[PDB]
Amino acid sequence: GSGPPGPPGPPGPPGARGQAGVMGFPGPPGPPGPPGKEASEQRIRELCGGMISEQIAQLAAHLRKPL
Amino acid sequence: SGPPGPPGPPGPPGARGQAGVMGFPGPPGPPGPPGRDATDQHIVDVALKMLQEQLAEVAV
Amino acid sequence: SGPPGPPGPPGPPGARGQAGVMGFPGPPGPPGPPGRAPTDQHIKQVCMRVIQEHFAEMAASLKRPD
Repeated sequence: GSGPPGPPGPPGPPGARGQAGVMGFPGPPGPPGPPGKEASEQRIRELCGGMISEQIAQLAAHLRKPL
Repeated sequence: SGPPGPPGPPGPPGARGQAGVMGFPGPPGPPGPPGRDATDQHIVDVALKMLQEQLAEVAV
Repeated sequence: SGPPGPPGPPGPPGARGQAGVMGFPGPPGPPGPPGRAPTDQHIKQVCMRVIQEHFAEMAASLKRPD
């Protein structure tokens, strides 16, 4: 009379691809900046030469004044 | 003499999907700390040196 | 005595893939800004402070009792 059920169907389609990965970790902090350069002795002498000389001269005159 | 059979049982499930794509590369790290500022000591040392030099030059 | 049935329908889709791997770590940050160097004006200010702070030594070098 009535027929056997057919053979099993074809395998299903492969599943959907997984979700994208999470973003990577941030990098480490950069190295410290270089130290500030110190002024040379010649530069300091040039800038302060007259100042020191004037201060000494004024003081010298003041301390050897007569009343 | 009879009617044909039913459609067969549904097929087996498909394989697992391939793994997800790799994530975005991480951002660059923060900038490093600022370098040390030049202290006043190197200026003090020279200023003291000049003071002694010029005071001695008044002594002579 | 009846003919066999047609083959069944396509099966289920598979389970979704596992999540992707985390991305590469980022590169190191840039180096910090340099330390500041003294200006000409700052140098003069320091020098004037030193003169004031050692004004006593200066006076002593030029004038003492007797």
